[PDB]
Amino acid sequence: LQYGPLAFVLGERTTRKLTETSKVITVDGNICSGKGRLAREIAEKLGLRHFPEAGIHYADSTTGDGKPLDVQLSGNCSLEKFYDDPKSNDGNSYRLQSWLYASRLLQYADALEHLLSTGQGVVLERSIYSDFVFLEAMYRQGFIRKQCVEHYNEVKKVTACEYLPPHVVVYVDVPVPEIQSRIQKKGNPHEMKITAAYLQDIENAYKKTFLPEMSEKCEVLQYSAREAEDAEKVVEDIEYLKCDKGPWPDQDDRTFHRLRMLVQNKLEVLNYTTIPVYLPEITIGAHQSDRVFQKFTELPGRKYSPGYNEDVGDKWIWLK
Amino acid sequence: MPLVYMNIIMAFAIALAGLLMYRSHLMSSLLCLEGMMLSLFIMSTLIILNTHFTLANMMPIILLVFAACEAALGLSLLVMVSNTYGTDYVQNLNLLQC
Amino acid sequence: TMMSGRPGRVPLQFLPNEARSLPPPKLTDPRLVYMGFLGYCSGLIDNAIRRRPVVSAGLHRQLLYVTSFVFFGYYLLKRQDYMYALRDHDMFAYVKSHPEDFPEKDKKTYGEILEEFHPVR
Amino acid sequence: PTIRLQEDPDPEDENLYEKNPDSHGYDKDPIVDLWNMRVVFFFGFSIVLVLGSTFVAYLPDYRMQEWARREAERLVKYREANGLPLMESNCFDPNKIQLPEDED
Amino acid sequence: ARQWQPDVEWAEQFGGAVMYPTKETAHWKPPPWNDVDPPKDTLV
Amino acid sequence: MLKIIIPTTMLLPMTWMSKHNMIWINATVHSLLISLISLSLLNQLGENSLNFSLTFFSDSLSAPLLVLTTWLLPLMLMASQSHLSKETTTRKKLYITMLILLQLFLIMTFTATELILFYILFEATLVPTLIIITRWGNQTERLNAGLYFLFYTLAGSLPLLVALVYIQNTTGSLNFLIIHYWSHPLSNSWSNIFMWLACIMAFMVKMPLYGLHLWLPKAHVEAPIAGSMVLAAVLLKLGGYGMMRITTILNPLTNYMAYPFLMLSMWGMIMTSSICLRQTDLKSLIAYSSVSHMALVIVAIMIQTPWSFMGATALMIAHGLTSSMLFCLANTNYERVHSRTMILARGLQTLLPLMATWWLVASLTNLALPPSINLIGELFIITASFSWSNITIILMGMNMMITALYSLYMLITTQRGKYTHHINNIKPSFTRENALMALHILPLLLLTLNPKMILGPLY
Amino acid sequence: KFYIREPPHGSPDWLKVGLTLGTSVFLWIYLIKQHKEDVLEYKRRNGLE
Amino acid sequence: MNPIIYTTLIMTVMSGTMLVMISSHWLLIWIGFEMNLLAMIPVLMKNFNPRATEAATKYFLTQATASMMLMMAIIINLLYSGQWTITKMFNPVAMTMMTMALAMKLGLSPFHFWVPEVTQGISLQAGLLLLTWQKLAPLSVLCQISQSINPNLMLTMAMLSILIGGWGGLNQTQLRKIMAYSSIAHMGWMTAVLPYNTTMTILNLLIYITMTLAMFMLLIHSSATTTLSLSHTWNKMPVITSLMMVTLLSMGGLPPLSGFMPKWMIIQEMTKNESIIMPTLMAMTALLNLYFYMRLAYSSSLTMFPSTNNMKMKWQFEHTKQMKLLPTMIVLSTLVLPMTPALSSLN
Ligand SMILES: CCCCCCCCCCCCCCCCCC(=O)OC[C@H](COP(=O)([O-])OCC(O)COP(=O)([O-])OC[C@@H](COC(=O)CCCCCCCCCCCCCCCCC)OC(=O)CCCCCCCCCCCCCCCCC)OC(=O)CCCCCCCCCCCCCCCCC
Ligand SMILES: CCCCCCCCCCCCCCCCC[C@@H](O)O[C@H](CO[C@H](O)CCCCCCCCCCCCCCC)COP(=O)(O)OCC[N+](C)(C)C
Ligand SMILES: CCCCCCCCCCCCCCCCC[C@@H](O)O[C@H](CO[C@H](O)CCCCCCCCCCCCCCC)COP(=O)(O)OCC[N+](C)(C)C
Ligand SMILES: CCCCCCCC/C=C\CCCCCCCC(=O)O[C@H](COC(=O)CCCCCCC/C=C/CCCCCCCC)COP(=O)(O)OCCN
Ligand SMILES: Nc1ncnc2c1ncn2[C@@H]1O[C@H](COP(=O)(O)OP(=O)(O)O)[C@@H](O)[C@H]1O
Repeated sequence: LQYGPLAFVLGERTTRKLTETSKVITVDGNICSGKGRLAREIAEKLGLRHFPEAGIHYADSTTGDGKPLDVQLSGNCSLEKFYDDPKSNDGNSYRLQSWLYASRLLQYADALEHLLSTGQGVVLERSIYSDFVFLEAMYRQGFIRKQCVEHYNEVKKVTACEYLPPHVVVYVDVPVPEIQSRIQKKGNPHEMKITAAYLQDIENAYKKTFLPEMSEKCEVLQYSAREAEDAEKVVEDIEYLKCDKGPWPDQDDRTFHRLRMLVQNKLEVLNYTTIPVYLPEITIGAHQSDRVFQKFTELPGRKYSPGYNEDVGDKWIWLK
Repeated sequence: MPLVYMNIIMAFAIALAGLLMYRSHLMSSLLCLEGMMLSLFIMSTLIILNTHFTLANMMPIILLVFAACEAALGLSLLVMVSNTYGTDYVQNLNLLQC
Repeated sequence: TMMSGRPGRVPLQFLPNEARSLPPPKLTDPRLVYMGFLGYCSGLIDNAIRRRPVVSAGLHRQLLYVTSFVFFGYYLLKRQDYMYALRDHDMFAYVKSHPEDFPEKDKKTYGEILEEFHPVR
Repeated sequence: PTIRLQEDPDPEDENLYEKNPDSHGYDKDPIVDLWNMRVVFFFGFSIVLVLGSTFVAYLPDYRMQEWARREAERLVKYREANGLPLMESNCFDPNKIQLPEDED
Repeated sequence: ARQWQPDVEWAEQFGGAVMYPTKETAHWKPPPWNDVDPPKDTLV
Repeated sequence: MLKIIIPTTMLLPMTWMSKHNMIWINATVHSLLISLISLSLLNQLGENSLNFSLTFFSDSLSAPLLVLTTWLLPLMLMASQSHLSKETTTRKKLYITMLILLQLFLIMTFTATELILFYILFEATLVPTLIIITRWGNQTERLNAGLYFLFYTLAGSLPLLVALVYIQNTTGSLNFLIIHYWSHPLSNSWSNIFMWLACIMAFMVKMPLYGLHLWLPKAHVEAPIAGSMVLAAVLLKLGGYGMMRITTILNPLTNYMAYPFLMLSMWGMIMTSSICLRQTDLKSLIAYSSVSHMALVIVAIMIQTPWSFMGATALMIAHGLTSSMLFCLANTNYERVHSRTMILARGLQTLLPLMATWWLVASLTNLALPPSINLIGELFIITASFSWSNITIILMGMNMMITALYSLYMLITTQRGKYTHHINNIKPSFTRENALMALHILPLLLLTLNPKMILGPLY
Repeated sequence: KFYIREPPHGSPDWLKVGLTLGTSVFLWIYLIKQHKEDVLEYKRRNGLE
Repeated sequence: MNPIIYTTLIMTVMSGTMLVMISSHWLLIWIGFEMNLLAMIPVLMKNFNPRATEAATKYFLTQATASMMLMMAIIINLLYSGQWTITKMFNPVAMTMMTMALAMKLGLSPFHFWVPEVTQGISLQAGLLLLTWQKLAPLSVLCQISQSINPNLMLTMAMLSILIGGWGGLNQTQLRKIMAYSSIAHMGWMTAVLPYNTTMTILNLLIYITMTLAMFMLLIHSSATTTLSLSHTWNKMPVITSLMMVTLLSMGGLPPLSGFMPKWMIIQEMTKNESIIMPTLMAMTALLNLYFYMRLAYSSSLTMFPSTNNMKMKWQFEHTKQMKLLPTMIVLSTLVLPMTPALSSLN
């Protein structure tokens, strides 16, 4: 039976599935750090589910098949164009920022739903609570205007207030010159165009706003490049923590029921992302909207409900 | 009608006007509602006793019971209003317009 | 309301036994056909809302829609016919019971009725 | 962005004669266009127009105009033979009409 | 060449608290997207 | 007469069940077949009407209108399949559904034997036309036009409903046969005057009258081609049919009450004919010509003589056909040039000779050339008005001159002269447009061969 | 295919399908029987046949 | 709020209105009104915010005042006749007090001021209950005592309600206030025919309830509470927009849609007894309601407003909780005109 008010009425509760090992873990670091491998190792050692960083096409991997869709149908933005031409006049930078924030919101909703329904913990690679560092980096470098950051702030205020912050925040601290050296050694032709001021602004926003704010609600475990390879040590520090300061121990069964009803039904999760605020970067005309929607509808498995598509081989349609 | 009935009716009318005037506070209007209820109770019991309607004697008591509910209800709302504004003033209840 | 208060009226019957003396509507009544059409339209709208192949998503659901609409429509038509028959019966009874208020007037022919003529010019 | 919308450019006119010299102006696909023209011409000019006009031209005389002419000939012949007036002013018999008794 | 469709300028007429804005209602603000006004800094 | 109504309700699902590239063919073929079937109602008794059932009856006035509507639908389908080529299948099917619903409502309107049912369908015709105008128009004014086209109707027709039910509470029935047989004179009183106004104003604004014509130019200009066709050819005749059906009870109050409406109709016919001369747009000229012709029809109905009724019916049919053809001719040029200005594209005779011939024939039939049915109706109305009063001819005569002027003016502005030197995208005329023009024009001559079919019941 | 469980499976929920079909059949036979009884009762009351 | 508490509060509201509608004693009717208000107050505050709190406060104050005057009318009627049965209620003063109290409970003008505000404050689910279910009890009480209703007062209040609803709806951009003003106009329409025939009142109530239900469930399906937010759903669920336009056309009163059936019938019922001016005024005023419905339809489906980029993601997700009775409500709200005579089954 799909979870709902009736399933909550008799039997199923949420607090009886938490086994003290929920520990929503968020790993944060500057561009081109070891945060991804650290997150994978933490998830493996602690037995939690690893959530890779939400990219442009994260939502494509949750619906239909995992194959990503065309950039025109999903995203309508690219990271390579942002790196090559950050000051473009088509509004690519803020469009990408808003799409990435929405993808991170969807991923956080998915992780919370999994944790509430199963009880096994999740390890994210970046949360919606730390997505604003890139926004501040773009704004300080002149990549985006002020109205874009105002719209982002409005969307964040109306969206992120409905969820619970991660139990413990893990930060990987890497100096800017080391980041530049790793970027140069990596080899991707587009990432070599990332200026030092961008990374410096990212790390300044991190250390000045994100960590001080998270210290008031969670436990922050800052690390370094050298100590980020021995994942056993960080696992021991995580498992020898005192989780008593956040709002998580202050949640009752009704609050968990409301949160579980909210995290599923992703339409309510993404409702406030498309507020009727008309910014030239994100607003799309009626004709292009109609053309792109018609193109999306003609996809092999997107015309009907996920179970009523004869194109992808569904059978017994006339009796479902 | 004797003067007692008209005095009770005048008391009810005065309480209704006082409720409808809404000076500054909210507790005053709740007091006006309770006064209207008291006037209704007195009128009803006088009418019942005068005509010797025996079964109707429990009618006023039920009245009083629901009065309490109304009072409780109002007080509850007042508390919330205070917790939102720090003051039970009716001037603050203006977020919604026509 | 005129028929709300009537002697010998059971409150919540919806179909008094006296209504059984009237001919039941035929199963091929056009109003029943329209009720079935309404059920079919409701089923099609249900298919459209859920993003399903509108014409042939669910045959059992559409069949249930049509059957429920026809089932309700049969009894609705029965009650409507009973109510109209009762109104006609009461009107005729009251007309018969008060002959002075509904007199039989004279039957004049147009040869003696004088109607003024209006030329068109 | 010194603009207001992410709008598509306005498309230019599509010419049906570019990819189809004999287009008939019905559709892009030549076969369905040719068949559309054929059915339009057959059911508009051949079936409906000519057959409908020849059916209307030969409708039976239900308006009763030949019958009225024959009746008029018979009545005129009879009335003129007997010397009666060809036409009578009173449409109805005065004997069947009862006027008011007096006008004072 | 194509049928006219509303743009941002045409859409912004339906964005205010009320239509037909007079001087008195010019300072009326539209309600928040979620029907939650920001908490007031009530010094108690 | 369900043999005509049911095939339309079967045209609906077959349109919704057709292939993506075969909707137009099926719709056109079966609409033409339905028109051929409906052509069988022209056999009318000279005594009384054909009463098929308790709800539907056909008279000598209803049959030409039914034939005109059933013939109209295929022409609208043919004219609509040019600007809708880029549309999606679902929206094309929706457009065809609107057209089919409009035809069905018109067919059931023209044959309803009860006045309340006639009102219900005569108002149900509003929804599809409004949807078409406000959804498939081109300019930003269409919405405004739609609003006008709605309210100018409803504010004139809401009182009528009240009058209708009031009549049913007084006479006891609203069936047309009972109404005609049991008709009684109306005394001179304020109550009867307002009853007359309520019964008349809806059909007056549906013609429209000169003072209430402001919605017509907007509706006819901002609508798509099929909307303009259906508005100017059949939707205008609803008011005339309603007045001709409803004037039976209004006597003898009509003779006193018709003076302001007759004066307005005559002077507004003159004014709109004069307005047609100084017009920078092309569709507005045709709209105002329609207004003038409908004002003439209003005069004919108001004077209430058999010759006037015959002329009114003939003029209604002829104007419907001619205005439809003119709107199609203007739409072809609009598709070529993507503008409605009259002086933009000039000298089109040297580039489109056959279209020039079609323009000439349409303009000739617009100015009442003998022996076309346009002149038959116009001359019958003129003779009836002259019998009504010998001075009226002056006004009528004036209109005639002005009419010819503006007609030829248009024919000279768009066809003669030299080309604009900078419009190089005037492709040769397609077969579809020429076929549409021929199917518009040939029935006019075929009818002027046998006019008694379109002269109404007074024949 | 679909990466998700597709709650509407490759086969219909035969319990609900059976319930709906049985409900439709029961309603239809009930309507038939009720109409037969009603016409018989009307004929008996009016004494026609 | 716990689901058990929510469902028991809803059941208590329904029990209160049942007690009102099945009781022959005046005191039991008053008790039912009190129970309905007491159990309805927390339903509005299910989602806690200052706007919901102040909407609940205004609703409670209005309902408490109405109950006070209702009980005073009952006591006066008892004073002038020792009768408790809900009956003719001969006394003019008591009848006037009861009429005013029931008008304020219903929201008729000039007691309409609370209707647009409260609807704005509460959630759509809460709003739907307030506009649809909270009208049965006062209308039932009015129907039972309709024969004693002074026609002048009732007709004046109904005409004022129609005019005020039509004028107020012209200005609002928020959907909830538009729905509230439409509800006020519809209440005026049904209240107008009450002294002449209560069957038409019941029929108009049923059709208005069906139309309002379909409207609100369609608004819940596409979670938009403003005109601009509703202008986006054409890019996500066009079928919802088309159904919404058809429902708005029906609510406007256009034939052959179902919404034309009550008005027409009401007009007919008012013409049987020499009331000509008033129905004409009502029709010409309801033209305003049609106008603002048409404006909403223009903004919603008949045109295509610009959309946003993030809407693309919404293209990949389906609506999870599906309302079962929405298609039936839509069908009964539009295609039910040809079954007009079945209204005879309402008496
Ligand atoms: C008086 C006589 C009868 C007349 C009564 C009225 C008409 C009938 C009753 C109406 C209700 C029934 C159907 C309505 C629900 C259907 C939902 C729908 O959207 O249809 C799409 C659906 C196509 O979808 P699909 O095939 O799944 O794939 C394409 C995707 O859906 C892709 O879909 P998409 O979402 O991507 O497409 C986008 C589109 C999607 O949006 C829509 O398609 C609009 C949906 C219609 C609105 C529903 C209104 C509810 C009913 C009220 C009707 C009012 C009537 C009064 C007159 C006023 C009209 C407003 O949105 C737009 O384009 C926006 C444009 C704005 C236009 C504004 C106009 C909207 C209102 C029009 C209402 C006209 C009346 C309904 C006519 C039928 C329409 C299907 O159409 C159909 O295939 C089914 C149509 C009906 C099938 C009939 C077949 C019967 C059985 C076959 C055999 C026949 C007998 C054999 C025996 C022979 C003896 C051997
Ligand atoms: C506009 C569409 C409305 C549809 C309404 C919902 C339809 C489905 C709901 C199922 C219907 C069953 C409800 C009642 C059945 C059993 C209860 C029965 O005993 O009720 C009795 C009789 O039932 C009801 O009275 C009538 C119910 C019939 C409803 C249909 C009317 C719809 C209006 C006509 C438009 C056509 C709609 C077509 C619908 C498909 C009450 O008699 P009574 O105690 O003496 O009345 C006292 C109050 N009065 C006198 C003032 C009225
Ligand atoms: C391109 C080249 C052009 C030039 C070449 C032309 C070649 C020669 C062709 C010219 C022919 C000369 C015409 C001479 C007239 C002959 C035909 C005429 O005499 O027939 C008429 C017949 O005319 C028809 O009646 C015309 C009927 C009109 C058809 C209606 C149009 C079809 C419907 C399509 C939809 C239109 C909608 C309109 C709404 C009403 C006479 O009718 P009538 O003398 O009395 O009855 C005769 C039969 N009776 C005596 C047994 C009774
Ligand atoms: C495009 C906009 C056009 C607007 C046109 C609207 C005007 C229509 C004309 C008036 C309509 C209302 C008339 C009422 C309907 C007829 C019913 C009837 O005849 O009953 C009369 C009642 O007549 C009336 O009450 C009419 C009152 C009018 C009130 C509304 C006035 C509307 C505006 C008045 C001027 C409109 C006329 C000219 C308008 C021209 C267009 C601009 C008889 O009363 P009884 O009860 O039978 O008693 C008599 C025996 N003792
Ligand atoms: N909100 C954002 N704005 C712009 N770019 C972002 C944003 N979020 C993530 N990215 C991009 O995602 C890329 C990959 O992230 P990163 O952790 O630095 O590399 P890796 O996956 O190898 O650890 C980075 O180049 C970063 O710029």
